[PDB]
Amino acid sequence: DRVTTQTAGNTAINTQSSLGVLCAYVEDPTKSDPPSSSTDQPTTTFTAIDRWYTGRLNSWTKAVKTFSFQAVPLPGAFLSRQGGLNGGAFTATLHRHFLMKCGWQVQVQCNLTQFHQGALLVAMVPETTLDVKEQWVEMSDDYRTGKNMPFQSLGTYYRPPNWTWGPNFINPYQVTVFPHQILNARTSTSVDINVPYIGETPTQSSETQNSWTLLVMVLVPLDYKEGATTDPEITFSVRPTSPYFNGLRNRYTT
Amino acid sequence: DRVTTQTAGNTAINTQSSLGVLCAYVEDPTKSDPPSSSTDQPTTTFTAIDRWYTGRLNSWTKAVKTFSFQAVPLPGAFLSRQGGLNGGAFTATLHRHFLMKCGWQVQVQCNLTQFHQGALLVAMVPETTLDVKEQWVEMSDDYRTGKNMPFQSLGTYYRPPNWTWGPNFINPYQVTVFPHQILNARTSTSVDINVPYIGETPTQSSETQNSWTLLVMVLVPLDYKEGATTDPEITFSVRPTSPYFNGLRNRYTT
Amino acid sequence: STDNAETGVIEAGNTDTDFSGELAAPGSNHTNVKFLFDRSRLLNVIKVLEKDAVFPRPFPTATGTQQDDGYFCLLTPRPTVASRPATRFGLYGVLANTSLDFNFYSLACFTYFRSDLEVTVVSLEPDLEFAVGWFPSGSEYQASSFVYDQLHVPYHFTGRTPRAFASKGGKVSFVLPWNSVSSVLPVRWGGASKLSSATRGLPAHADWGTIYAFIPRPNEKKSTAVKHVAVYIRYKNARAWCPSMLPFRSYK
Amino acid sequence: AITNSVYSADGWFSLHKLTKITLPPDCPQSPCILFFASAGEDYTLRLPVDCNPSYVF
Amino acid sequence: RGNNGNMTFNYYANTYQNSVDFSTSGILNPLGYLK
Amino acid sequence: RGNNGNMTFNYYANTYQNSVDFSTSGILNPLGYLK
Repeated sequence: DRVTTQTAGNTAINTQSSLGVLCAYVEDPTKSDPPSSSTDQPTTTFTAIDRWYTGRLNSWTKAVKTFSFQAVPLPGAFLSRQGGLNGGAFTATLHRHFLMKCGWQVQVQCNLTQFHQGALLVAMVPETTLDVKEQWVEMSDDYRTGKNMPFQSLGTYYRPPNWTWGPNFINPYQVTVFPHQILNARTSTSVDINVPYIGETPTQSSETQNSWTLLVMVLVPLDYKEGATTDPEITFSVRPTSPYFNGLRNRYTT
Repeated sequence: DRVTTQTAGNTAINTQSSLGVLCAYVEDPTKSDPPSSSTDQPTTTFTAIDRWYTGRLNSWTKAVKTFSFQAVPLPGAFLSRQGGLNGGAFTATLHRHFLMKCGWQVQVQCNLTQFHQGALLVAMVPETTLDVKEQWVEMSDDYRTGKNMPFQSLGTYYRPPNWTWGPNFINPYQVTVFPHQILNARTSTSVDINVPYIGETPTQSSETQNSWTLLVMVLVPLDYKEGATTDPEITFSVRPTSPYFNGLRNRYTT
Repeated sequence: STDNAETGVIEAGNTDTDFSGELAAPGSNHTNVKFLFDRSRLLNVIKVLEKDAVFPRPFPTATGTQQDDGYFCLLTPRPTVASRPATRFGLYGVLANTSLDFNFYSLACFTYFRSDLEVTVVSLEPDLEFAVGWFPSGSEYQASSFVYDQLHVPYHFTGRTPRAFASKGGKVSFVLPWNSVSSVLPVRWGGASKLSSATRGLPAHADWGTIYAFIPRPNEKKSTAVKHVAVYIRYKNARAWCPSMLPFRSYK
Repeated sequence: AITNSVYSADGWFSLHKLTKITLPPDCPQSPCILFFASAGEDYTLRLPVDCNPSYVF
Repeated sequence: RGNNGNMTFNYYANTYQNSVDFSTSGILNPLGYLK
Repeated sequence: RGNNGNMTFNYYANTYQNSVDFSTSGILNPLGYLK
């Protein structure tokens, strides 16, 4: 039924309100192949990294508006340790390899009660720059238009143009095209999404890629009568499925 | 013939004066089994640690006397980085596992010329404390007797006895009972020794064990007419064969 | 014959290898490890408990500690001091009881050893009726007493471990298994038994246990003259591993 | 490498000396290592472009 | 067989007299091989 | 069989050495069953 335990290595995570794992674009997104752009023998999965990594995420309050989101890059949250997400031997393997190729498997836990309302949109969003320059990022007109995405400054030679659009916008009404599940306060306390590797190349650089971004967006604001539990904490669990590390070198220095 | 290259992972080391690999106590010392004293699944060999690790050792001069030795613990030189011997992902795996069980495979390179004389005794010595409190340790009467080996102080309650012996002595005339090869200045520029795992338990602690110690002892002092190359440098290459890491925990802190 | 010693392997030749000769017929096999170690020898001379003991406190022991010394025999061929394992062996405040198996280390040309131990306890006193206790490796001595009819009887008269009672002028002899948690005994050892603040080369539980001799009378019948007793050990089914050195015979 | 990216610059080759060169007496100091640069057996070239005519200037 | 001249009769069992290992389920060889 | 290493020979009978009940004519089971 709704009680599933997902063992991965020495890690087993439980939920008793499971909505079923949302597999993205294929039946088994764990099935993956070695990259065709690297002639060396890749480093496949091993039991110290074939596990779940649990980080915290910022609390969800009544003051958090509609479409106010919160983004977790993959594997970008392993590098910067976003939300206390120490990647262990996965990040230790990732800093020593130039290319990395994996799909992901996420679970975002957020336990509400039967007296709470509200909804979260937990989605895996491909190729966004939402970690680049509060507890929650607000959906302004700059995020809806891509107007605030990073750019090369044209210099003093050019007249600086009125920037009006960028392709890494967020249309906040179309975030359910992504591999998503809604974390309703009256159906479930956690959601499961399994995504495969995607990218412009068969394998991408370990330090730079943002092929998947975990996106937790508020669709309905949190509401409760006073006396209930205020500000429930959002946490997430990330499991890399089938990594193909390539290009072994020394640990990454800037 | 005497030209052998030993590939291990991404590492291939060459010699053109090979005396043959001195396999210790068995035909193939690489054949090893998982420990019977640990119920968890062990971490076997993987391609980032199945390789040679090359460290320097102190130079051998004319002033170095007979039986003046120089000891390299295994895996104790990986911890302390003795002789610039950074263990890479082997030491990074060793600090995260409580027990470790491997045999070793060593090669000590020292190129002399046809105008030099002298001999070195490169041997793998089981269970010595020769790294415990110059460029070369001198064979005194304390080392020949075990009189200077570490001990628990009896305290002020007891009369302090005249310490006269210890079982971790060095009889410098019987070091050829060990797995050894002599590095003569007129036969070879390097020696090969392959040893299996030995120990009092089926697996031993990673931070404390000294089941094998690489021992380079001067049997005949270095001599040359002036104009020749003074002070030839001794280097060593260490390869762990079949490691069985057990007890995964956080990185070792004192 | 033409050889290379830098190989590390030299084949043991005969007279017919270079010269005209033959092989000597193999006479004996007395160098057999299971045979050569299967004989008794004096391990230690300990004293006989007349009351309940206080086991020696761990090192370093400070002054004024009321403990009971020279009473417990730590059954090991390795050097012991004050009924505890040592690394250095010493001889001559309180004179600490040191023991070493002299016959073992002159033939301990190996790194690891395992046998069953046959302990024989011979009285060094005229017409002594003593009693030998034993407690295994990694165990500890039970040190108190219980009053049976206004007589303090110590708790080393009872237990689930062997207590062998001798006759008056008799001896005590019994074989002990390899009870240690280690697979073999380290004749030489290079590791440490703890992660922090440990001594190198000092194994924790390399022994067949600890014996002690006591007088089978209550604590009120304690005499004044100190009674001594001798401990003989035999290695039954001795196996040896990993060839190593023999001690340095000096030239002076 | 027009713009010096990872699609054009593929790292570095480097020659270290591991052990120093041991010479007997009456031998020349500073010997020479003559370098070559060939293609591998799986080397391939694509997309012919216009030449650089700077050799003829 | 050690220093044992008994060929006839063992009174105690092999598990009482000796100490046998638990399971995990003449010709004198050299102690070192040149390979 | 208890703490008995004898495998060879019992001198006395089973009714003298032990005390057997009169008649009225490994696998360790649980001590409680959920039914």
